[PDB]
Amino acid sequence: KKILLPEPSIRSVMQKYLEDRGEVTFEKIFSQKLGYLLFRDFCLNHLEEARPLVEFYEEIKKYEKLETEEERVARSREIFDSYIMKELLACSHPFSKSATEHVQGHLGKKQVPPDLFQPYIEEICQNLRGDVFQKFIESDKFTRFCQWKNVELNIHLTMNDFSVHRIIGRGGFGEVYGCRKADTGKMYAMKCLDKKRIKMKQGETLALNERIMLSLVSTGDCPFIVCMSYAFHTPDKLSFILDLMNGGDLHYHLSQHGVFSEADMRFYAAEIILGLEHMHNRFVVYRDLKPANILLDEHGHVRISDLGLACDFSKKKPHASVGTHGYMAPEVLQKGVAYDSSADWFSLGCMLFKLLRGHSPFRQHKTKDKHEIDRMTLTMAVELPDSFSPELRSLLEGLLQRDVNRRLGCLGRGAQEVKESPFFRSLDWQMVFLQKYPPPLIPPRGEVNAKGIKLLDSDQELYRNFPLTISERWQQEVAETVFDTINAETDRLEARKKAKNKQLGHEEDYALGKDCIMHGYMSKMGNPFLTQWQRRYFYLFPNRLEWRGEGEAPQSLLTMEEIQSVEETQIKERKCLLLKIRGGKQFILQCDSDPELVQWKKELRDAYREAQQLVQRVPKMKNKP
Amino acid sequence: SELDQLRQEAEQLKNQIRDARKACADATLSQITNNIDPVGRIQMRTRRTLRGHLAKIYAMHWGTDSRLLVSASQDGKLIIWDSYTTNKVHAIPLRSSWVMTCAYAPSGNYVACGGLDNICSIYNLKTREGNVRVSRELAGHTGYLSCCRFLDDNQIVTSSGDTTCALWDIETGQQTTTFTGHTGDVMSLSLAPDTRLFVSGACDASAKLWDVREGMCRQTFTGHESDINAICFFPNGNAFATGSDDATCRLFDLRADQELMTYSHDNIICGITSVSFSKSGRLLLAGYDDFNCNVWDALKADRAGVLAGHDNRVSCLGVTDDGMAVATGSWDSFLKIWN
Amino acid sequence: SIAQARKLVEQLKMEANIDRIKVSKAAADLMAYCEAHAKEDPLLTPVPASENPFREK
Ligand SMILES: O=c1c2ccc(-c3cn[nH]c3)cc2ncn1Cc1ccccc1
Repeated sequence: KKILLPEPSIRSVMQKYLEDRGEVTFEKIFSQKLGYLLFRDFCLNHLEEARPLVEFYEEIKKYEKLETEEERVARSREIFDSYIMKELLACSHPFSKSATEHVQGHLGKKQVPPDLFQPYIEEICQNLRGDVFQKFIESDKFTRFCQWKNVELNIHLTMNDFSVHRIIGRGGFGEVYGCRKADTGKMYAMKCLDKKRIKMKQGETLALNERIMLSLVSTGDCPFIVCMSYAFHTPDKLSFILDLMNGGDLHYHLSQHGVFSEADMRFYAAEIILGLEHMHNRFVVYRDLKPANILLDEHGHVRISDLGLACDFSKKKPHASVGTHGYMAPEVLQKGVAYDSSADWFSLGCMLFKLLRGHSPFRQHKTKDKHEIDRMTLTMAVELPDSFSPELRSLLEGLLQRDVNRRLGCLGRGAQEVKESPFFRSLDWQMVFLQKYPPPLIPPRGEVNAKGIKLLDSDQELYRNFPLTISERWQQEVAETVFDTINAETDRLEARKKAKNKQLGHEEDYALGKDCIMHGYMSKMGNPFLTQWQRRYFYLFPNRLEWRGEGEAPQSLLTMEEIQSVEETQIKERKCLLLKIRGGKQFILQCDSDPELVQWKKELRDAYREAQQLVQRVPKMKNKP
Repeated sequence: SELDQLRQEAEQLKNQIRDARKACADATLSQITNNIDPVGRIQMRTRRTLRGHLAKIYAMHWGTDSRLLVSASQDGKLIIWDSYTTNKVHAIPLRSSWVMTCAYAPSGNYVACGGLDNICSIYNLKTREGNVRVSRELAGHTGYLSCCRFLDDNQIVTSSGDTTCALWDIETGQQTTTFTGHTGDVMSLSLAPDTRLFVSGACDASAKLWDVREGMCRQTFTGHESDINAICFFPNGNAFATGSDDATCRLFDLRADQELMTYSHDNIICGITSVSFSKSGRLLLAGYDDFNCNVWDALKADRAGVLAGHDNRVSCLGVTDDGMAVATGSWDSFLKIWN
Repeated sequence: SIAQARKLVEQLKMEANIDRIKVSKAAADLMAYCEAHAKEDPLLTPVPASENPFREK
């Protein structure tokens, strides 16, 4: 539709919700995108005594991304003697003599690593953690942050939130679509499954493991993995919102274009290797590395796809023979041998080989009997067709060593051993990460690539924790689309509403100068049917819950001593609060967001309990016989 | 041993006081007054209902003009009404919701209030911009503030659940004098007409007579079987009445140093919350936990009438200086004016 | 402990050593006060509505 932010009053609820979780810290907020953005706004435009530190911080962040060392030597010069330098030293914050010592030390030897100014970043933050951050909490930027965090924490997606275009995939459980999120308009791929099919093919364990593995790897914006941004589900199908890749897979392009050369294969191997290195740092073994899981974008760059069979090994150290026959390492065959990432380094050998020859290294006679392929891989050693080059020989020979104690990436340094193979000696892995090498094959923008029933209930319980939202990705999407504009009109709507209260008011502010615990909107429905849903602004005090309409201070209330209990009920598929009052009466509330429901339910229980326990020990207030 | 000799001596002195009081119990107030005619049936009507408080009312206090009165409520507000018209002259939201008491300065310039916040807050009603603003927070009690009464604009007496009372210097905000003696929560206090003395009533089932200028307890009164919630002086300052949770009011005379009468009834079992005298002292009015206000014949101990117009506890009442009306505060949100 | 129990017996001395009149005299003073002011008590007997601020006046 059109993202609408809550009104600034949401701060009262939201700040207590966050405070209860310890998320109101410089670290937890600064490390967030919308957090950093709003915090930067406050420092550059409202706290002069901190504007220089943010200027310098951002100039270091710009320097860090400079790719060419010749750039970094030029920028480290401009920065070191910039006006931001003679502006921090001039004021109160001159960097430690030790920190400055490190910097110009590397400047002297004319060495400019991207982390050259890192000792400055640490000190910069060490000088934003106290009063500066506190002044930010007190400001209306944190208020706006609370308004955004309320939206983020109130996300309930439905198919109505996406404009679906052509189909871009298909399989045994559902299709993959190209859609555009209505809120922001970003282009995503929607992988729709089907609970009806999942039950049929007994693939529930897979659909759940794919989203847990996606959760573990979808952090960091890795350019070589189809990463998840959202996960939801209608009453019949699971949905993954993933990176858009409308360019088919290699298993298809391989057959059409034909076999690739060592050079064309080198491009894919490099981009793939960076994908593995990403998972392996997060203790995730893929275990299903095959051309059909390598996707292409509209420019020809690749991503690892379908984490269904992935696995964690930070604690597990996993199990047995899982994968595709012909790509599974020895350890991934012996159903009684533990293995880690070493299973992928072997699977990559079979991956690239099939691109250079056209078939798995252990299936030449086109055998469909897995016992045959698993036999050739576990027994005889692989012998390259003499057409392979010397360097290409060293790589595959190293990535296919049945002995994990003698295989590239398995010797204690991981992918740093594969990246160093002479086969890649011509590559700048920095440029690989930036996706600056020419893709071998560019797909055309028009591809086609490549019932049964059964009912539901208790299987719906197995998906009660399927809905998910990756914070890093929702904020990034918002930042790169509608963030700044929404923040602009939202500012005008709040200013005009304040100007109007000026002409009518001089009254405010009800919640200030007292002992008010919390305030905000809720919808009330009273005893009985003889009322209907009405929206009001509530104020919670230690001994009473008042509420008002618009244009008049509260005329109604409800004392903590008459509140018997606070239960969570269900109405119109919407969760509400049920308040049992002394006289057998009931009072039902409906909050506008899930965080509000959690914070009101909590603050009401704490308020009425402490109040009744308090009134009892007061002769003048307690009920006498 | 030295403590056993001090306890035995203390009980000997209690015997002397007991026997000394009996020595002058030559007759009873009931006997002395058998010749005067009974007051008859006292009936009053509600002349005003004061509407505005959103929750229970805990206290009111008339101004010296017999027209303005202040009241504190469970809704965290002091309301200063004009009883003649029923309009509100001030609506003062408090910074603490647990207000339990309130007072009106004779000059009419200030009101005060407090509660579970352990603070007596003074409010200036004659400010520059007509705004009502907190002009002093008297801190010192370690328990709640149960009652308070201005001596003038610079002195106020307060009773607290911390067992003590205090005289305050409103300017310096300091406790000029402490009144230590009770062994339970002090619940009420009343100033003699001369403001040189006052009496308090605590949960130890006793009321004490305090010297305002010397901080000494001069006389102690007992007889109640439960907490004393209310207290008030007889108009001439030589006696006072008490209201207890034991369902009785009692009259005490200072010069005789003992109890004169007891106002009760086999049908009245709830506790008394507030007591006030009529102008001439002939009537003793008391609000009850049964939603009623009973009018007692002060001299003859009969029940003359009943003010019945509240749907919950009569928590407080007061009689105007000109004797023209009684105000009742109730847990039902309302104040009513009778005569 | 002892300074408190000693503080008590000293207090009782102040209360024991005071002048007390007879109840019969104290009671007559009260009855006389009431009699001397019965005419000024508007709650004792209703007053003309013209003199009543809360009635027509
Ligand atoms: O057809 C796909 C597929 C299509 C598109 C994308 C994609 C990802 N990002 N952009 C496009 C990923 C995909 N992964 C797997 N399969 C096979 C499959 C089909 C149904 C059920 C399970 C697996």
